[PDB]
Amino acid sequence: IKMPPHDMEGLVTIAELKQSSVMQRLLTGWMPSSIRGDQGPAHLPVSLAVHTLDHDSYLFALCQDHKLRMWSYKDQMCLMVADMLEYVPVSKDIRQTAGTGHKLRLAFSETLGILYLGV
Amino acid sequence: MQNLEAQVTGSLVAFPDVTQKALKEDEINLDSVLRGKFSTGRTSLAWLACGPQLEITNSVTGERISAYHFSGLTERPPVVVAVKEFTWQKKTGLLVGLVEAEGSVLCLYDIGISKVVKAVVLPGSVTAVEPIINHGGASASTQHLHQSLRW
Repeated sequence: IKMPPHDMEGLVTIAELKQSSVMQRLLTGWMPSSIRGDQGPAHLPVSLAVHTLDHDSYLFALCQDHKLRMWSYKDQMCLMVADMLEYVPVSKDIRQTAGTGHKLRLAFSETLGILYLGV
Repeated sequence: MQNLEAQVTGSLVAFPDVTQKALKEDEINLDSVLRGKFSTGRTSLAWLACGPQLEITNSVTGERISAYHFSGLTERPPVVVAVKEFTWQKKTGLLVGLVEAEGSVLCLYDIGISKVVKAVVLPGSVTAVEPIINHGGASASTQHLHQSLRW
């Protein structure tokens, strides 16, 4: 949800960031939604954080499927997907259980120009 | 003098369920022998190893301090054969000898970050590892070594 500047008259704008494959974009006209794999409840963000750089806003989403996703707000695209179970000593049982207790924090160093992510 | 008997002073201090599961996952490979030893250093550590799995516990509390699963160059996982405590530059870690199907690797494992920091390919299957010295240079502390090893 985007509100206008406080000193300017403007309308609230709404954008929905979705992971659309280029194949899902090119095939958008030829196949019904039941084959398309709707993003299941497993894609749901459990923790959200944001970082603003120049003239763009980067959104970070830690999801119930144990994946971290990065989005450009300006370009409306998923720029990165990382699997957090690549970093856990996996029991076969965890891949089947939704990750409901997960948390995400961001910190930025101006001096280094470096962004850190705590998961 | 005829029967000195040990007296148990506490209950069994069980390892965390995660450490017990990690050590059992590789019993499915019929050739994986579970090993464990206390560390001889001042850091009160115990280690357990089963196939590629290494578990590091507190020698008093049984709490999991650190753990690692070693990856091999081949489709067969490496086997942890030799483990020794090694302290360097105010860090605490382990020297780990891995046996693979085509050779062996000596790893330096840093406990503080739970990662391998150095690895070296060995000519043949490693059976034991032993640290001689934890620093280099022309110090008074290295004077007992051969002039070659001081470099």
